[PDB]
Amino acid sequence: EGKLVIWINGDKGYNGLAEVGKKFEKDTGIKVTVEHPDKLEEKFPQVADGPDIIFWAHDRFGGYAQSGLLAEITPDKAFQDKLYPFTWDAVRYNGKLIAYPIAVEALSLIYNKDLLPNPPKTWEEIFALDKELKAKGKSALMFNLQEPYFTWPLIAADGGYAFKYENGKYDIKDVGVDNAGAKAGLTALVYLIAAKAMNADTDYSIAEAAFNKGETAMTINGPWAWSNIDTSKVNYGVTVLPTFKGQPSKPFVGVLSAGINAASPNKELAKEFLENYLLTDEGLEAVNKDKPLGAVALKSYEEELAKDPRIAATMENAQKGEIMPNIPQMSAFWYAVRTAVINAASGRQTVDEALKDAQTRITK
Amino acid sequence: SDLGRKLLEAARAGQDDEVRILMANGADVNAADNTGTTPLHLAAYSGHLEIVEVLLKHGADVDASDVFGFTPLGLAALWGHLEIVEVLLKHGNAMGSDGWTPLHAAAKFGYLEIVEVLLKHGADVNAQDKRGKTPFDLAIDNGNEDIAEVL
Ligand SMILES: CC(C)=CCC/C(C)=C\CC/C(C)=C/COP(=O)(O)OP(=O)(O)O
Ligand SMILES: OC[C@H]1O[C@H](O[C@H]2[C@H](O)[C@@H](O)[C@@H](O)O[C@@H]2CO)[C@H](O)[C@@H](O)[C@@H]1O
Repeated sequence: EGKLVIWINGDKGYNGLAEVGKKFEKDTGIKVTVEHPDKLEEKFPQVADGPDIIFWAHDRFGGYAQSGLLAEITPDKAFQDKLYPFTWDAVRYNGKLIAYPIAVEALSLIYNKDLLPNPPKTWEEIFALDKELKAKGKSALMFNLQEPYFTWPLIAADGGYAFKYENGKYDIKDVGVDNAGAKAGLTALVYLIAAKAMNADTDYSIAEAAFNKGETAMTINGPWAWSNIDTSKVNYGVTVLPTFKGQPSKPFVGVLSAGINAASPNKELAKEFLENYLLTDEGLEAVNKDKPLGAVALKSYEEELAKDPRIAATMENAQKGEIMPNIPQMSAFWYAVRTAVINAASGRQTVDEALKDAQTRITK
Repeated sequence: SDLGRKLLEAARAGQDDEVRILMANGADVNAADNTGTTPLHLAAYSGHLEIVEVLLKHGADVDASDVFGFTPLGLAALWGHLEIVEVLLKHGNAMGSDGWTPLHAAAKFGYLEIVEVLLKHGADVNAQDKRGKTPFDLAIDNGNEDIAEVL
């Protein structure tokens, strides 16, 4: 059309993004429609009903770009200097920029200071910690077990990894999903489940509700979740993740980015919107005040918000972890681990079995 | 199934009166969920002795195991619930998902009295797991010299 359709995951500040669209809309006359559909990262390659712009962490955009689903953005040096270089590196595929970097996200430990004035530093403590908390009618830790994004920091602590990075590229044959480190991490989780210290059916909604209601002393989540906790009148702290084997949890650092559909007749309106309305202190502030973005890619607004201790913890956990790859094989990675984790966690398969399949299906 | 779910909820939560009601309306004592978890599994791990006794009184299977091979005895010993453990041994070496027995657990977590009662009831001291660790090996690895001594 002559419009702008925009897609962003439901757990972000889409109302604040919609407000940046309405400013753009009235200033130019181009209607903007922001949507947050379920499984949007999977429907986009099916339908690119295609949106003009898609928001997501950069990991999935390399698969979109290799399939030719995204247009190449055209920012000049003057604009590239507005954002931190490493953010551009994360949205770079085969030497060409395929998306706009927006915000750097990482998972952190979030604890209720009225139930837990001092949080544990290790995963081994959680078990005993939960025994003393259930006498109080509470739980120790509750987070999303249906998405490996949240369990991966533990899986990668002892040694697990996704794709080895060698001499500039990621080796698709060096996958660390079945090694001892990953088996150790997932074994700890499955035993906390088998010991009834965790529930396998715990998802994002259940964990967020439980934590924001003071029913569990801890959870694991990212910036976008903070707003909902502020309004829950819960005294919480955002801090480093618990260690495993004395080693830190290693979360995957995602970079929320905006890619332009190749099939979009509105690629220059998209550039104007993303370049001169969203990637400004005012556009980023609007979205951040709706749901926090973390450490934004824009140097000015990020330098401004740098003193937020929750963001300092976020990039501390990120400094322990690794930047996500954008290679198309990441899709296979996330799909195999996810199935493995949910089958081990539920007893359908053993940790060794589940991880053996996954390793092979990723190295196919 | 539906009442059974409610019974699992009351047993897990420690609602002695809710369990009393559900049983009055025909709830199944051995109701199993997706994971083979029964009310006795949940009451034992949650430390509610009163419910444990009631379930047993109603014909609950003591030696029932879940998809992980965990029995009510294993949970009681894993969570250090001595009084429940005794009741479960009163009603009747079962290995778990990694070959670990209730004695491996008591030794791992320093539950001396539980160790005493398990050994007193025929617990296999030679019980091995995937890595070949005996409950003695776990006592020493986790700094439980005292319980290791009794072993
Ligand atoms: C939540 C939880 C702990 C469940 C435990 C499962 C269970 C019921 C019993 C035995 C567990 C055990 C000995 C674990 C570590 O052994 P280890 O001394 O070899 O220590 P490591 O292998 O982890 O280093
Ligand atoms: O679980 C796999 C999933 O992990 C990441 O998605 C995260 C996202 O990065 C976070 O910002 C937040 O929105 O939660 C998501 C997980 O629920 C990957 O970016 C994604 O590719 C992958 O599917």
